[PDB]
Amino acid sequence: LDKGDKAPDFALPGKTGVVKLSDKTGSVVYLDFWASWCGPCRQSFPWMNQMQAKYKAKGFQVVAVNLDAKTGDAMKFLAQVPAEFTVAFDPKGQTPRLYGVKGMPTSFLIDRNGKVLLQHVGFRPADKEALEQQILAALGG
Amino acid sequence: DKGDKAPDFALPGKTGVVKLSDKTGSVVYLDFWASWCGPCRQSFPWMNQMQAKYKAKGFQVVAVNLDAKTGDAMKFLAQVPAEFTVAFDPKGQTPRLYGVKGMPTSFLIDRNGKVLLQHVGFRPADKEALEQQILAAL
Amino acid sequence: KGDKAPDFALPGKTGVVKLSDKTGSVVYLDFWASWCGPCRQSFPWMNQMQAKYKAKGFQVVAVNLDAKTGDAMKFLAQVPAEFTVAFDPKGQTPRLYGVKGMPTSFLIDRNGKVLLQHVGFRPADKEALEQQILAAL
Amino acid sequence: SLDKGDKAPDFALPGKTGVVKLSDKTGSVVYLDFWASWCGPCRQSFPWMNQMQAKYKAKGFQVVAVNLDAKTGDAMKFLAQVPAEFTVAFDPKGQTPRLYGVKGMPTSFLIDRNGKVLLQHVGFRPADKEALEQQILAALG
Repeated sequence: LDKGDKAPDFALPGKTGVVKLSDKTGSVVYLDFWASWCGPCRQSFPWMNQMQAKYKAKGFQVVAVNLDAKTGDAMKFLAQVPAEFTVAFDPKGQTPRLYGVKGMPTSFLIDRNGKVLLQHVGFRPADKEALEQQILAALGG
Repeated sequence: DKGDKAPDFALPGKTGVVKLSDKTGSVVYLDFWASWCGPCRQSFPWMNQMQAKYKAKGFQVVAVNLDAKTGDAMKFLAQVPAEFTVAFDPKGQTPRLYGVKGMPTSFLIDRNGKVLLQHVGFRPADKEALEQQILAAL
Repeated sequence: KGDKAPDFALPGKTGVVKLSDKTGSVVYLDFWASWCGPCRQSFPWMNQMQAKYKAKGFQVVAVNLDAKTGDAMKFLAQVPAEFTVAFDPKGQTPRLYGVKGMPTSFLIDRNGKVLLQHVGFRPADKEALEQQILAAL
Repeated sequence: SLDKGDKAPDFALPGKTGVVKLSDKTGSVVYLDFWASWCGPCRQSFPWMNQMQAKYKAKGFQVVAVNLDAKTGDAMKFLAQVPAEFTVAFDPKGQTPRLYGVKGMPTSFLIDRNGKVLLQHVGFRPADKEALEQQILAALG
């Protein structure tokens, strides 16, 4: 996918029911691909929680697609780590291929129209400032 | 899980394609590591000693990197020498296959390609234990 | 020209790279290396091309031939490459393709046969090459 | 994959004059090079190998350069413009480099008088010349 292309839609199981990218149309979406064994994911979660609470009123949603072989293991992770945003489970790892994911983690910022604005590989504290800047811009400043 | 068949894989290596199936007949210490994983700073020099010490008897270390950015992996290898086979799996295909739930994680595999153990983490106290497991496998 | 380009399975930056997967698309197979000066030019150019004709089915495959990948990474870390990259330190593919010089590029057609074998890279090549590319599209 | 101390695999390859066998060099310290006409660094390594050969031949030193060009004819073209005052062998099938665990082009080996590997050197750059000659000098006593 290139900036501007439409983010492929999907329907994945959630903790509550089903999670569909399409249902998030209208809101800037921070789509994240993570797994419980990925150390950087332990740092990105507190931050994603921060962004979600800070920008949810402006029509912003974090959608975190988990890629653990067993959702049970991800549930363990979530039992210890707060995730105050939508979480989807893709045990077969079907969506990351659709998105051309090439690293773990990898996140995508999708605009209110459902088009890709950016693809971010990996996560380190130094990524927070630039990423929030991108979020803020997509929300209509 | 001790006894299952270790999933096969084909990952890019530093000088070709790395396949677990190419190590059949040898004891294999399969390691999952990453630059962002601190314990790997200790595991590597140790894996270098083990690989050298038991190579003659049919022992082979295969260290699968899980860095999202290879640049970070190379940076790490530039500092921490790895005198053993290294493979790259940024997409996380193999850790998903092996059910990796923590880091680092290693698997000791017998000559018949079957799991002998799964070891999560790495601390000085693990070295003797693991080396005994290696010795036992040989 | 018209022969048929030999396939291969080389390690990539994020998986295995196989010329066979680029079927149906025009392929600009390029053999480069960090020690190859003309490559610092061919790259920015290949980026422009890949972007410009990718919509019409243009695919650039740059096979690196550095003996030390560290050297290749060092290069790619300075000279961004918006296209598929493969590494062949052992130099297996250049042997299959009879590479006689560097840099050397092979423009291939959707039928993966070979339309062109180009050696070297100088500013005066870009035009003709882009032309040969456009013609292939 | 050879280790220092391991016996260097023998071979019999065609040469310009006749056949070339590593075993005919037993007793001499050998600098075994794996090169090809398309490999840039080889244009720098050849003048240096010519220098080492002239400087140490009297001590029982020999450079053996196994060519890996697809067609020996192309190698012959290279040799027509680049002096090679040492033994040259041609391995168009590329059988020997695999036997030696060659992982880069070029790659060279220093072999002691007993036919055992002293070192494996990958690539070639002017910065390599000094350390390489020190190794050669040592092997020659």
